[PDB]
Amino acid sequence: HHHMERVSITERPDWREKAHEYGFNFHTMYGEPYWCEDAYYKLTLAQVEKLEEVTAELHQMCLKVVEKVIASDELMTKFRIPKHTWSFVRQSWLTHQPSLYSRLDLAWDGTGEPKLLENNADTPTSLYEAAFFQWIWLEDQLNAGNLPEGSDQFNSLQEKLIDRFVELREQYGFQLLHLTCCRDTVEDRGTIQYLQDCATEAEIATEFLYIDDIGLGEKGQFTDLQDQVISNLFKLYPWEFMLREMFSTKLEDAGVRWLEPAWKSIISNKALLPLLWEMFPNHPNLLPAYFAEDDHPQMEKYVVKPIFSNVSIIPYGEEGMIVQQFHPLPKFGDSYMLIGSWLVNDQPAGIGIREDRALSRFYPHIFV
Ligand SMILES: Nc1ncnc2c1ncn2[C@@H]1O[C@H](COP(=O)(O)OP(=O)(O)O)[C@@H](O)[C@H]1O
Ligand code: NI
Repeated sequence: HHHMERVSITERPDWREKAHEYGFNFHTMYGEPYWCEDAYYKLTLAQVEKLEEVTAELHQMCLKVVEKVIASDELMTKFRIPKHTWSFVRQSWLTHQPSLYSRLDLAWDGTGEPKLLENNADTPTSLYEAAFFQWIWLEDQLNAGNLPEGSDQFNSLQEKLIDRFVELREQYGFQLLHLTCCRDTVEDRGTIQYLQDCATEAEIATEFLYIDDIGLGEKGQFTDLQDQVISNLFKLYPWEFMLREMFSTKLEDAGVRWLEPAWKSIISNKALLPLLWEMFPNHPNLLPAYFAEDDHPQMEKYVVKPIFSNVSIIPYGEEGMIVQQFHPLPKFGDSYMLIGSWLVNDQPAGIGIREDRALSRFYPHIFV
């Protein structure tokens, strides 16, 4: 029993070439899901307003977590933030460094309350499909008459991303934005090029360069492929790796503003889950979660997750682990379904639906 349905649909005949034409590599890579459109998910307006409401509040609840964590060496330690980066992460929060985006993982089928599994607040995947590709899919399958006549979609990602980039340029001085990722990863997924086009629309000058193209200047500044100073850098590379990398002590004095900013390392951290539960006990959209090392109430079945990264249900031990009450994803046919609910800064911007056979695939949605 669900209050959303998975509706089979006839695939568009030229969607693979539409992807190729837009520079979208729809294949699975580095956690990016494989696009599918032999089906779509059908929601109601009520469900979407609910998702929006919950998404905006959960985001505010996450900012409260950061505020508390940043102010106690104890919590910065329980969050495994490397001590030699504490000043870098703290100053990033105390100077109010701006955020571009986040994606909440929400378990929900329309029944009961949506539950926060995790907040992908650093390098969330499936951006292109959610913002752009599934919107073209909607426009197309409407014109082909394969969707109900009043079909809409919970998706303002592109509009909000461009408006956020205008905000960054006009009020935070982001005139030139560098964009970067690891060579031989997701540069041809389409994410970097799509965000670059959004920044360009917002009249931001952009430059792409690979992680290994970044140079270390004489006074510690980071420099691009024209040996010029990098002031603002979008990265598709997680803080969990960067804060442990060889020249991470250079971060504090590099003179670079980052998207996502360093303080997002605290939100995009599984330790978020116990802190949310302690600060907001029995919140309707939270699950019981505790640090594994702590004396905590016993749970019938739960999930163990690392504080820096494989999830399992009850081999990992206690140290560096959180536990969270098990809450099964809704099953549609042979697959479990998960909602990915996007934020642009603090503004809910819509959802993408993902499926997997195991407790891999992205499906479009509509709402009526
Ligand atoms: N509390 C939970 N109850 C049931 N399933 C869960 C729970 N937490 C995570 N899962 C399952 O594990 C998968 C990965 O968990 P997640 O916290 O999203 O890790 P990752 O950061 O690797 O995506 C989720 O897609 C979901 O299928
Ligand atoms: Ni082509």
